[PDB]
Amino acid sequence: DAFVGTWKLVSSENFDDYMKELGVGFATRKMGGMAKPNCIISVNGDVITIKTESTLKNTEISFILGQEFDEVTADDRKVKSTITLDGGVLVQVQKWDGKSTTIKRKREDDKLVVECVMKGVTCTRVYERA
Ligand SMILES: COc1c(C)c(C)c2onc(C)c2c1C/C=C(\C)CCC(=O)O
Repeated sequence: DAFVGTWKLVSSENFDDYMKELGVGFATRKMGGMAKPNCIISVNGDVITIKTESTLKNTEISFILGQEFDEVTADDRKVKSTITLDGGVLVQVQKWDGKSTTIKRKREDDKLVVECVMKGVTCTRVYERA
């Protein structure tokens, strides 16, 4: 939709703090810190797919809005995820071991803006069309 496309990461603020707050260890945080992934968003019928591609790590989810799904995250957490569309924002929550984190994806001007929150840490990552 407004989201459909191939998106390249162009900026990131506070991602190391976000990963630390999730409990990611040094080696895995090193792999994520300077990565500049592509995010490929597609839709078919009821199913939305978000691919994340980077040199040292690829991930993929496919989901239906409002339907919980199991997810293995890039840092190897086993989480329960639910994604909804609220005011044009794709809102994802991951729940595991009594914790939660949110990942909100929105379109702003030429940007796909992704806000990631864990506790008091907020990370902002911006992608632009490849
Ligand atoms: C790049 O992918 C990685 C990697 C490589 C590492 C090590 C990671 O460790 N923890 C996480 C989480 C993580 C991610 C996904 C990034 C996000 C969900 C941020 C929002 C976005 O930009 O989609």
